[PDB]
Amino acid sequence: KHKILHRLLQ
Amino acid sequence: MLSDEQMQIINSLVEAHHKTYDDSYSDFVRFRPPVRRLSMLPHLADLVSYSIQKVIGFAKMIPGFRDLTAEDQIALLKSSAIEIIMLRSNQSFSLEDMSWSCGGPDFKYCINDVTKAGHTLELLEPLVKFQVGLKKLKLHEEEHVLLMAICLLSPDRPGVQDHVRIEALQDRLCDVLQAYIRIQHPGGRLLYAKMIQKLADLRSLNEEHSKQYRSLSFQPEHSMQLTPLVLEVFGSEVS
Ligand SMILES: C=C1/C(=C\C=C2/CCC[C@@]3(C)[C@H]2CC[C@]3(C)C#CC#CC(C)(C)O)C[C@@H](O)C[C@@H]1O
Repeated sequence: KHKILHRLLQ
Repeated sequence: MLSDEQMQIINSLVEAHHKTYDDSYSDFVRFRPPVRRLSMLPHLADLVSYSIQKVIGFAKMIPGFRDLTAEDQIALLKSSAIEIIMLRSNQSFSLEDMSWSCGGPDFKYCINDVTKAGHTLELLEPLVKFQVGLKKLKLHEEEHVLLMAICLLSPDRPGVQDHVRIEALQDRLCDVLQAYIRIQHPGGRLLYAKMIQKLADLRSLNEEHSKQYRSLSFQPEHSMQLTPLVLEVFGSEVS
């Protein structure tokens, strides 16, 4: 559900 | 005396901060420019979105944060982001100007600027009183970094699952901070408690900011000025 966050968290 | 492991936590936290806080503020010129209707919303939205990315980078270098589940990492970040930003912003705050000075005069933000972005004095009054009192604490860099890390690793946030692990992370950081102040901060007998108090103020600042964010986000003419990262991190979705 948290797309950008998941990406930013590698 | 401080242990080898305690000082390692300190080192890796200081390093993490120096990697994610650019005292030159030369990245700010990339934001949508300030306008001084909500004229400051575009620039400050970009300021906040930029800062979230830095906070995620700091978090990823806190010992143990990366070993949490992604859900807890997200939960900890969605609840604590605005607090870490208020904390880290003390580094640009100035008692002289009672404002945040980030290099040039176009990147100096006083209270009136922040109202032109949709926030009221019921947020800005306690915030600026928080910034001056925290600035007065004259924190060492080691202490500033420990407080940000402690604030982030708080188990009493909506959504965290592995409460026990996060509380233990936070306990270790507190022991490091208590020891550090004791050994290395002369005249700091009451400093630890004053810092723990600031964590309590941060929660009240958080709530007020969330309140005012909602009225911004429920007005599409305003919410459209936000960034995708801001809308996601401050949005009310759950994983
Ligand atoms: C941010 C940082 C800095 C300044 C912090 C400031 C000054 C501008 C207004 C801000 C941002 C405030 C922190 C909280 C507040 C009052 C807010 C807000 C909001 C909002 C929305 C509209 C998104 O709801 C400068 C440097 O020290 C880097 C640091 O990272």
